[PDB]
Amino acid sequence: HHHSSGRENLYFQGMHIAIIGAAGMVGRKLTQRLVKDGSLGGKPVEKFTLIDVFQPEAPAGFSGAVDARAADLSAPGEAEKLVEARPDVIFHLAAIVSGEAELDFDKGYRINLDGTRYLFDAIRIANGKDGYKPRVVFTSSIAVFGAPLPYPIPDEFHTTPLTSYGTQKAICELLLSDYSRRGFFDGIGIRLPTICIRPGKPNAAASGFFSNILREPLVGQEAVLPVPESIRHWHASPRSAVGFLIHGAMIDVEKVGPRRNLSMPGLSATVGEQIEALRKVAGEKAVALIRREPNEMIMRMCEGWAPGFEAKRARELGFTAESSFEEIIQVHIEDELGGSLK
Amino acid sequence: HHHSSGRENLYFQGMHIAIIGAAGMVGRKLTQRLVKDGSLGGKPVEKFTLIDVFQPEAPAGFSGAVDARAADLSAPGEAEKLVEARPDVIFHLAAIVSGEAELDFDKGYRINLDGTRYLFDAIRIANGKDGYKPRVVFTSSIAVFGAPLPYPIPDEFHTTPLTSYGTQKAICELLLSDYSRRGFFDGIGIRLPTICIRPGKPNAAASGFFSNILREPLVGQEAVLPVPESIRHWHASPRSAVGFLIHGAMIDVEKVGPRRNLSMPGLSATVGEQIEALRKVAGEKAVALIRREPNEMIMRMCEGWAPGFEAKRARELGFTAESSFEEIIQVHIEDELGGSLK
Repeated sequence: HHHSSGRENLYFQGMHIAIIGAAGMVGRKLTQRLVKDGSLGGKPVEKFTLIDVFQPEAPAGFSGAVDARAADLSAPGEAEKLVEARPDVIFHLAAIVSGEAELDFDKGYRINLDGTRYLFDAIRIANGKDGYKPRVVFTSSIAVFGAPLPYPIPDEFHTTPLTSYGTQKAICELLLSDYSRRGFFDGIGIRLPTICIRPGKPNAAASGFFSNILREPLVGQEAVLPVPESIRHWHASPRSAVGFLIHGAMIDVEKVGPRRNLSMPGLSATVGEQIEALRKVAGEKAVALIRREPNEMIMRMCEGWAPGFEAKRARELGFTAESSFEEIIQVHIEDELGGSLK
Repeated sequence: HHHSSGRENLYFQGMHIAIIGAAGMVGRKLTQRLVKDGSLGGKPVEKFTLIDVFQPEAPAGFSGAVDARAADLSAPGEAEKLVEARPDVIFHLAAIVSGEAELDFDKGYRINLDGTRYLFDAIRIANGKDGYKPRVVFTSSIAVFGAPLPYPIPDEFHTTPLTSYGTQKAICELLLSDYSRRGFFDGIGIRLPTICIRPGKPNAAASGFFSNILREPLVGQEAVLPVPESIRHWHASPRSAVGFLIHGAMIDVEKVGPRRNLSMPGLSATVGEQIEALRKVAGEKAVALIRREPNEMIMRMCEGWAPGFEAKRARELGFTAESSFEEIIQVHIEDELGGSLK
């Protein structure tokens, strides 16, 4: 045909998405969501570059270009190699976890700070060469905050982390805002809450109990509760975490303004409230699977875990998360357990 | 003699002080004060290592060891060379100024961030080798803050700098707290206010007028005022700036706690208030030397200059500064003009 009466295409030109830390729980779920959605929001996903220290799997049901490989962003030339592929959106999710960063000073700074700096500089240099200006969505963390902390923590509260991991994230945030301001890329920092319920198997992190006391009982398994019911912490589901990333990739950076690092919404809840939600949703017999076995070493660490945030700016900007533990538990049942406890 | 009835020595063993940025206005005045005092507070100063990109002068009236040389902390091996000399106290004052850092992305990050990181890592490595654990007093800046800012700015207000210089300082602050926590050195970050009155000659920085409109009239010279009287900014004298450094070198780090970066006291004042102080102290004829010549480019920048701070923690910890512009002007007359306008 010859006659058109206005815009015709559903879609713009396709886009290339890169995910660093693609083999982690968040990265895999992000990849899966992007495949399912097909586009972001009006650009079809034409290619994934998927990088992690552990080999990422090519996503099932995706028919576009895939470059999935095991690589360390901190290693010589790797940042440049990614940037030469000119991805339109870069999700930077990779980090060595706090427990590891605390025990290995060098490794944490190398992977969590230097690797990020190398990526940011490779982008900067390409921006200078040919105007390359990608969307960069970086996962920061509530670990950027350190005690003493008010409850709730306001948007303007300073970052005084008491871990090297939190320090590394806080520095990456500052670099992200400065490079964004100077126009090298369009950066958005996403400060993830604790992910609850974390799917899979009990991870040895002192804080694993926040998920263990729900995840295991929901499948008829026992779990240890090492702390008292009054302990208060700040949470969002894996679904929500992924939602933050999708939203951050498309948000108008002019609405965000120069303060590009955002405290995400989530839920402040006590351990007692988690258990009551488990009782309501899964029943007395599930709650009965929780073994109260005090551990004074974990209890001492509760002081340094953030109680909760106002998240005012992020909510105004359209980020959303769960508002009850019943919701968190429902998300887990729907997303991990096939919608049924049988 | 043979009999002692208690402690006898005024002084402990001598100490070695290093000053990086020693040839700058603050560094030279710091050196001079330390020579005059003779000790800190009970350790005689036995040696100065004085380093700056411009050759520092050996201080007059000092009889101890002097190692004064032109060097760049960011250059290969320089950080290690300083640390091999094992100074007891390190005053890290060096930086390329914001105007330069903004126009030269690479140079600012190299000198203001990387050089500091190299120093901190050289100390860390020595701490691992032989327990070397110096006092490190770092000059940060109110440049770590960026608009929109409340007046006054509370101690817990986040660092969202809108310059690369402020970004570099904010990152150095975070590194300083983390290395201090991990026990590599005893770090204290000193966030300097604007120095007023800055001695010498009009510096071309857009903000030079804050000093120019007092300094020049006090010696019968004209000065341009490019902004309206309502403009509000946050100031301390050179004497006070030096006082912060002396205090920071000796303060009990346990009283400071893990948040090692401190907003200094100072004075919030309008331009009108500066002029009224000049009128009171120097008279109508001095005020008459100020030429009101609006400059819309400087005026636009006033928005991004910090109005004033609470400085609650720093005042509780014994840091002090001027509380009126009459005091600031009196300090300038005493310290720069021989106590007299003739």
